[PDB]
Amino acid sequence: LRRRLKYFFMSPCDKFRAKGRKPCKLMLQVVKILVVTVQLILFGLSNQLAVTFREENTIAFRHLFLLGYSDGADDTFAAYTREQLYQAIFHAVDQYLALPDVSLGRYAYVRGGGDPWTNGSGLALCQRYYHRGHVDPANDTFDIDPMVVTDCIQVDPPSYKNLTLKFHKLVNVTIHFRLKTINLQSLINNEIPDCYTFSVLITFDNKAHSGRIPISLETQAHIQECKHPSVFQHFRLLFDVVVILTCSLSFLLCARSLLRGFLLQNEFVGFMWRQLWERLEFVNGWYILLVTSDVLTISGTIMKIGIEAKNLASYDVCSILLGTSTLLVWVGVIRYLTFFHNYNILIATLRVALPSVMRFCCCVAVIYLGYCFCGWIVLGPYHVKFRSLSMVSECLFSLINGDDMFVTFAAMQAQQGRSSLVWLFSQLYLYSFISLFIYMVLSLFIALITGAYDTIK
Amino acid sequence: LRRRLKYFFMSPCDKFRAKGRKPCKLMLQVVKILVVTVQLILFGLSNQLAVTFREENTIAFRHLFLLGYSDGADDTFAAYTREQLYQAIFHAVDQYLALPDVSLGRYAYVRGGGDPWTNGSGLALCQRYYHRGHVDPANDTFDIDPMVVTDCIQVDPPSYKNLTLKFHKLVNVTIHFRLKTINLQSLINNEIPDCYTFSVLITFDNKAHSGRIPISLETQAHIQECKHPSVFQHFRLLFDVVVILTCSLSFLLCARSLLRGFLLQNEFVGFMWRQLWERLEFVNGWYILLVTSDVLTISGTIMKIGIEAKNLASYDVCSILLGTSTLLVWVGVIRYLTFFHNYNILIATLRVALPSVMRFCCCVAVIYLGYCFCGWIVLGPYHVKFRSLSMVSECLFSLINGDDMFVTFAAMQAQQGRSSLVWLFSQLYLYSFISLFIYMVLSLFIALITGAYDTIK
Amino acid sequence: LRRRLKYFFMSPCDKFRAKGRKPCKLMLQVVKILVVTVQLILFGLSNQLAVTFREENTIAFRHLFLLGYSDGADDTFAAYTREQLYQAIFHAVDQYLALPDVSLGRYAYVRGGGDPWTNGSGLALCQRYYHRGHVDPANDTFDIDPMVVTDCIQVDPPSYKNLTLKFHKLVNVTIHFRLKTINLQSLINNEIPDCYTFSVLITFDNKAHSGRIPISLETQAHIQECKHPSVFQHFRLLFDVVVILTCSLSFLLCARSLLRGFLLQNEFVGFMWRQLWERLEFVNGWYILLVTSDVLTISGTIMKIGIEAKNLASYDVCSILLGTSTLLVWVGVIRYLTFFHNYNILIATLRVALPSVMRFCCCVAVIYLGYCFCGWIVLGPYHVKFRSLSMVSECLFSLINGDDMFVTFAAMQAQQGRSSLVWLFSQLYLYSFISLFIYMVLSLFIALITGAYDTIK
Amino acid sequence: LRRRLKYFFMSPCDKFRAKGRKPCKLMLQVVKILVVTVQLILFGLSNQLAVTFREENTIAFRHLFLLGYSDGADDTFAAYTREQLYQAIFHAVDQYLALPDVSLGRYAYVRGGGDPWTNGSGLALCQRYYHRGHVDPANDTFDIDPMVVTDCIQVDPPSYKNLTLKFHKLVNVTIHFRLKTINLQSLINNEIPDCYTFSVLITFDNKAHSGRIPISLETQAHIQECKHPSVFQHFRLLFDVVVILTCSLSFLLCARSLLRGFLLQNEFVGFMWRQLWERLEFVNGWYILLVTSDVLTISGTIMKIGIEAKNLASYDVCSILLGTSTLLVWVGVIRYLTFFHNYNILIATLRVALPSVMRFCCCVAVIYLGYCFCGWIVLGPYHVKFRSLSMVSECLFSLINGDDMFVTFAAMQAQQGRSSLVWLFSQLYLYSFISLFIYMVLSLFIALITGAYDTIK
Ligand SMILES: CCCCCCCC(=O)OC[C@H](COP(=O)(O)O[C@@H]1[C@H](O)[C@H](OP(=O)(O)O)[C@@H](O)[C@H](OP(=O)(O)O)[C@H]1O)OC(=O)CCCCCCC
Ligand SMILES: CN(C)S(=O)(=O)c1ccc(S(=O)(=O)N2C[C@](C)(C3CCN(c4ccc(Cl)cc4F)CC3)c3ccccc32)cc1
Ligand SMILES: CN(C)S(=O)(=O)c1ccc(S(=O)(=O)N2C[C@](C)(C3CCN(c4ccc(Cl)cc4F)CC3)c3ccccc32)cc1
Ligand SMILES: CN(C)S(=O)(=O)c1ccc(S(=O)(=O)N2C[C@](C)(C3CCN(c4ccc(Cl)cc4F)CC3)c3ccccc32)cc1
Ligand SMILES: CCCCCCCCCCCCCCCC
Ligand SMILES: CCCCCCCC
Ligand SMILES: CCCCCCCC
Ligand SMILES: CCCCCCCC
Ligand SMILES: CCCCCCCC
Ligand SMILES: CCCCC
Repeated sequence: LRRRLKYFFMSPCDKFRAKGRKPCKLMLQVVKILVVTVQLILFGLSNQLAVTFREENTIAFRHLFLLGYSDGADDTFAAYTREQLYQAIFHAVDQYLALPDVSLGRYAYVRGGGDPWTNGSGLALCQRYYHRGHVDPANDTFDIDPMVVTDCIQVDPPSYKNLTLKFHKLVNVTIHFRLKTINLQSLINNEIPDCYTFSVLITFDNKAHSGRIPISLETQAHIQECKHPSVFQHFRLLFDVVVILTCSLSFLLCARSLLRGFLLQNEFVGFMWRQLWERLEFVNGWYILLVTSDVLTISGTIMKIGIEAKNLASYDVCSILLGTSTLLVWVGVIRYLTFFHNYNILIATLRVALPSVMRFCCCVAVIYLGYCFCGWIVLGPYHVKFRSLSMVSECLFSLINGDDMFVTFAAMQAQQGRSSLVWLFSQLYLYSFISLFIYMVLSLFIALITGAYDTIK
Repeated sequence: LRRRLKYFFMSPCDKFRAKGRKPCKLMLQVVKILVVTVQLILFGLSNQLAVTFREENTIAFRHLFLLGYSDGADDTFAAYTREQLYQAIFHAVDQYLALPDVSLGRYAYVRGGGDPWTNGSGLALCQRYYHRGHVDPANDTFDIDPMVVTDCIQVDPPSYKNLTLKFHKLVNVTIHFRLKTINLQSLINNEIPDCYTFSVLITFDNKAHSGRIPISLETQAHIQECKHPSVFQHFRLLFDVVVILTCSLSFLLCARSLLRGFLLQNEFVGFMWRQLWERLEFVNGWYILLVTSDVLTISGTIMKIGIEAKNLASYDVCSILLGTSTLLVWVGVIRYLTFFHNYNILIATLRVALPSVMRFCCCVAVIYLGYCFCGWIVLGPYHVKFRSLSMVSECLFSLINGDDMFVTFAAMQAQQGRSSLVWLFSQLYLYSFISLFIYMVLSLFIALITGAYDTIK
Repeated sequence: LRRRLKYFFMSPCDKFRAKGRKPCKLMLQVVKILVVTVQLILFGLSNQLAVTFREENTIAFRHLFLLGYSDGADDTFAAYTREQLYQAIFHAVDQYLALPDVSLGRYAYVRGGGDPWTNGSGLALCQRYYHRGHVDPANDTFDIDPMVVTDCIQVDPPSYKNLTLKFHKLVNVTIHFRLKTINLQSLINNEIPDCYTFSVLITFDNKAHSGRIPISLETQAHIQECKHPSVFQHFRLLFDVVVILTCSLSFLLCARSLLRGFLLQNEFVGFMWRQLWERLEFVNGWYILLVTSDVLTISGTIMKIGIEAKNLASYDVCSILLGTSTLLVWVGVIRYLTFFHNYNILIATLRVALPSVMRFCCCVAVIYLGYCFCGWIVLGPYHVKFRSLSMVSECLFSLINGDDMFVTFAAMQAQQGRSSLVWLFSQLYLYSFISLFIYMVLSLFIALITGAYDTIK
Repeated sequence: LRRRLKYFFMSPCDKFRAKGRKPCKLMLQVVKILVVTVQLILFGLSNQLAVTFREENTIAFRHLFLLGYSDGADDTFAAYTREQLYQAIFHAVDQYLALPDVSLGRYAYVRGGGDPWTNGSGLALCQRYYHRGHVDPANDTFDIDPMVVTDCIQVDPPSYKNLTLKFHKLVNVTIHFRLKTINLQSLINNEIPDCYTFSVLITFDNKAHSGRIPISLETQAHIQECKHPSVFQHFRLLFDVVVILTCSLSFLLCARSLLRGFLLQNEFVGFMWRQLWERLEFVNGWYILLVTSDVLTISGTIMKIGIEAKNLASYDVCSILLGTSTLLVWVGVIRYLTFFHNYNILIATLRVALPSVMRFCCCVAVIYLGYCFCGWIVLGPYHVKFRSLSMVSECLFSLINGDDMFVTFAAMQAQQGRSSLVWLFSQLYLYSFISLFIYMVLSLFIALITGAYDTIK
């Protein structure tokens, strides 16, 4: 029994010496690294083609439909006079009607199909305003029924010029239309082009009632298989099957090893009773990682095959699955470096250090969250880097690492004249956070890890 | 007596075991964290609405009244010819007169009400120049009486075109006017809109007499309750009361604990005399922090209620109070981690290290201040990052942390041709500061903290 | 024998004391540092002249031939309407035909000389499109033969206006032409000007078929000697010969030393057998470095002479050879600091630490590569810093060093609305990578080096 | 003798206890810190006024005389066609002639006064070209006499339109003129305005002969006292005298202390002989620093008085003297913290560590310089951050500190297509430099300092 456990815990070379066992699993891991990385790279081509088609079409739409638009102006693009707003709206509608004659792309119109379009209508131009909107700042008076009324004008693809905006109670103006196009660039990857429908929404937003109306354009892309396409004189499937077989064999071997470990546990524990933390010692966490990676790889490969067959179109989910599986496959080879101490410094140190690090983070996290909430709410209206909670966390994390510090300070220098109290608070907030976290918290965080290393050294 | 002191210093779990005491204060702290964070987030909505209204109106005013203005040009926007300046002034006045017909916002005019406006006047266009201003660079001569004379033209809302600027002795030109508007976006937060008055000042500044006249626009916003408003078919107050009650109960419990500690002190010291630094051992600093946080939270909640009732308008002060109270409430929960050593590394290390750190900072601060003053005065005229003392401190602090270094060096590369001696001095200054502070000062600063940790380790 | 080995391992001062040997090699190294650095600086003048000529001519071509081009617009310069594309093409051809009258440079035309130009033709205007290109997005249909057909129009330097683009199946449009000019600025370096031929390619790229056609201009420069030039009344060669002689003498002395060491080895090993890692102890690695540097310097000097004689034009290869040789020559002087322990801390520490560092990197590299591949494929379509594998490695390496962190986070904030799953994955990816590598991997990497120093301390 | 030496080395408090000595020098140092800092701040006002006048006038000149100039375009502003160049030249001359009618500043013309102006001429328009310039790229031929001929046209302030540029052999075109103005803003500081003469040089540079001619404007400012000015109804001098007296008293006390120390040395050494590194122990380096600071302060104060009296105009030298003296005065107070060990950690550590640090830097410097030269010459033509040696040193120093790393990598990504070999070399260069210096050199540099601290700890 003692000899059996010893052999169970021996290294692949020692196991080969003791029983001549061929290290099949190691060769499988090397082959898996190769094939999974290749498959990820090959999938990247189709992924990139889809993403590029979407983004480039959207940029072209911005240049076609937004009057006076230039690259890099998305965040500030806005209208400031009634004349500017009317011109922008009419320019968008006119360009929609002129598209077949001016555009470099080839687009088809879409009519009807439910709200906001009536049957036969390609473009919907809608204004939304308050039901009752009497506003009299001269008398410091107003009478509002804030229920929103929508008024929509329908334009058929080849009377909207009579649009009259109710500026004083206007909530917003929207233009909705759909365009069909074909992603021909797929031919360069030896793939059949897909049929895209772009749903285009142009928003003139007046919700702030501030005299400035921002203008934006957004698109939603829907992918379909085209109807009986034809490519003249048009292997991924075999490689996908090879990946699936390699991952399945690895999964079966890992499951066999895990079952063997479970049986050896049961045996040893039963013997020890007749003569939980110690039970989780026959469990090889590396093999749990390997089976997880195999499951992820197989799921991603199935999804990739489905997308290639045009049954699915979820490029992002497939890419995440395959990328995570590739990372885990690369990481999993470290198991075979754990037997040699000279190569196991990182994992040994991590195993020793993680408990104390988690206990330390328990106390650090409340301070971090307090700072996050305070910054988000107090400074967010004034500081571009504090607009949302996740943005605040990114800014604070970068500050801890010494990044983007002066610009963070400088963003507040504009408020020194306007809001002096806010500026002073921001000084105290930033200086105290940086000092406490860089010089005290991070110091001890690193000291715990280096002390663990000194222990395992 | 010894048993009583021991119990006084026992942990909540130990106190429960010894007397069955229910840990009411801990549950109160958890509830306070939840409710105070929620209240801060809820206040953030109104705060953001107010700040956004102000900023967006100001941006719209810049686009409406400044001829040829574009976003991002505020720091360099200026006139360079007499024709440009006249056109800018007349454009601003004409736009003020045309506002009801062109603006996307709804504004009302304000007349009279003291200087600089006469009764019935909406806009004041004033030029300020020297009383006597004979300037003759051809003969290297001048005769100046630098007393400032103001000449103001009054424009009523719907002869200023005859303005004649005295360019050679002109000090500046200002345009003052006020506009009234209503912040309707508040309806989205189920709040009654407020009435805003924007005081708008446009400055054409010639104080440098350098041939370049910068142009700027600034606004001051004053908030009022509107006169008998009406919102059709229009709980925060209950939640505020809940926060106040929770904080009041916590305050009373903390005051009771502090009184008990004071009595136990008095007893022990009296006994020790019959048989200051040691006296400050029954004082629970965590409870001082808790009572401070409770006072801040109650004050901020009262201010928030007042603002909601429209008796107050100090959003910034309220936001600072509530944000600081939220941070302190989050921090104060660390008290309950202090009993367990494995979770108390940060606080134990800080308690051991702070005295030596303060002694070290005593010596470091004089060097830091010397560098601050030298940089501010010598380099400030030439370097964008050294314009003011606070900006100099921000730049030096960021340099110590390794941030924004190359751009700091590169800002001076332009002067290498013009002012070579200044460039050389800047090289010496920056290199010496960075070397001394990053490699010597900060090293020992961190070494003190890690040595304290080694002590408490 | 023992005395002979001792002397072999003695320092230059000790060898001088023992035998009066004059330290010729040390003086040679000092002289080499001086002369090699001077030669590199002198070569830099010609290198800079060539590079500047190429880049400035290319910038001028962009301003001359690209309609509406401005500096800094290269990455976004594009056409969006048929009218814009036609205007850009015709503007380029018209400017080519007008060049002798408008350009500030002096250019000569090149005719014929093979494809894509026919004999006598200076400019080739070619459009490439699919052989059969029926595209019908209205019916979700298409019939494509993706074989590319090229149609070229030839323009002689002083009917292209009849160009009809097949927009629906257009692959791209290219304009090719060559221009000859003379790099006169070489006169300032007392050199004979060379004759440059610039091959200019303007691309209007429609491979994405996205409605946006990017426009780019590229140049290839070919340098020739001009035919019987004449500079009125027009030493580098002697200095090059001096460098060659110094390096040759150093090489011969180092080869002599290496032979002596090899003989001493052979002797000692033969004696030890009658009475491999120990064999690599008579090998002076510093002298291997010195001979490598001498070979590189001689090769670079020969190349430099050839370029000066106008037999060669490979400035980049010569610059790399001479720069690397200069770096190695500067480094090689450290050999003489190795005898004194107080000056040998760096090399002693490196010698002790390198093996453990390499073993540690063995395990770190698989994790790094996994992250590289995952980021490149999953995030590359969405993140400007993840476009290519080398770019991904640069971004991750910079993140490990705490650089450019917040902007890396912020590039993904745009996708939070569009692609929420990708944004969440990017959050997990970046946070996990930064935490693991900055706080755990780099910590132990530094700890190995400092422990080696503690050993040799 | 032993008692006398002991007293000589006692602290100020101990000396007061032993002899009742009043610590006059300490109070003098505090007073000096106050007064010197105040004087520096007060001088900053005049310094800022002068610098601002110069810079603002130059910006106005750029906007007035450069056709189509915009802020931020200085580095790329250039002409590309003959028509553009002619228009720019004629616009500059026309604006010079129209200045009295259009400019917002008040300027007087300057005539004659030597080259390049003839008597009575205000503006010189000069073109420089080769004496003989036959250039024939069609035949790959040229005949050049590179002697430069200058042809100058003189314009009197209120035939230059007949200018004919020799484009094929043109070296450059320059416009020279001088303008007089008065710095009136000095009145705000209660100072008499000075008379400025701006010498303005506009350069159209064709030295590259590349088809792109950069255009630049530069100014030289000369300050004079105006002739019998007059300011109606117009103390720094007393404060300057106070600073001088304080510094003189401090200097005398320090000289007395140094003489006493020298006498005590002489005595002790003579006694030790009858019964050099040890000799430099009675020398108080703090007092050498104090006397140096006093000399600098007195020199700067005298210069400041001279500038106020308008005998001098060297603002930069005065500012450097006063700023350095302020920094040294702040630093010198640390002497009184050296007696208490708890406050002397920094100085004790520095004294222990400096010798080993210097020995380490001896070896590091050759590697650093090798990298500097290699980068400057190989990468400088391709990389904006490697243009000059000082720029290269700034970039490498910033990289060592982890700053601006990704942008340094990204600047080379453009050359990956064009110059692949240079891109590969840049990869090797940057990666090797960063790894070696951040992880190995800086590690040991910090380790030496922390080990010294451990010694004095
Ligand atoms: C009785 C259980 C059910 C039947 C099991 C039958 C055998 C089976 O399944 O695998 C055997 C090996 C396993 O290969 P592999 O898993 O690498 O081999 C095992 C591991 O080396 C394990 O150590 P760790 O890796 O550290 O856990 C060790 O303890 C086992 O010793 P032991 O055998 O004495 O218990 C080995 O058998 O793999 C093949 O021989 C490939 C077969 C396919 C080749 C062609 C593919 C196209
Ligand atoms: C090591 N130094 C930096 S430190 O200064 O010592 C230190 C130590 C610990 C803590 S922490 O415990 O507060 N915490 C905070 C944080 C930065 C989080 C990690 C989760 N993120 C997250 C993002 C998106 C989503 Cl959707 C959900 C999330 F949860 C948000 C950031 C982090 C990273 C790694 C280890 C601990 C911690 C702070 C500072
Ligand atoms: C730890 N390293 C950085 S260090 O290099 O070791 C080191 C150590 C100590 C000192 S310091 O004692 O001079 N001092 C300087 C400073 C950066 C101040 C803090 C107050 N700020 C402030 C801002 C606005 C207002 Cl209205 C008022 C103010 F007062 C201005 C900056 C700081 C922060 C934390 C601890 C000490 C110090 C320098 C470097
Ligand atoms: C020390 N820290 C940063 S660390 O976090 O501890 C750590 C330690 C080791 C590794 S690593 O072993 O993966 N590796 C990764 C890398 C950053 C490479 C070096 C080669 N480059 C390369 C570039 C172009 C070409 Cl054409 C070919 C190439 F090969 C790409 C980057 C590196 C540099 C130095 C030592 C080791 C390593 C990672 C992190
Ligand atoms: C040994 C550790 C891993 C080092 C490899 C990291 C990636 C290196 C960059 C990729 C090579 C250049 C390919 C061209 C990219 C366009
Ligand atoms: C991923 C590691 C799981 C096992 C813990 C470490 C022991 C080899
Ligand atoms: C905020 C902490 C106050 C008490 C000092 C630390 C002892 C638990
Ligand atoms: C470049 C160093 C080669 C020799 C190894 C170090 C021993 C002096
Ligand atoms: C500037 C310090 C000079 C004296 C050396 C340190 C001993 C107090
Ligand atoms: C094994 C599950 C596959 C889902 C795509």
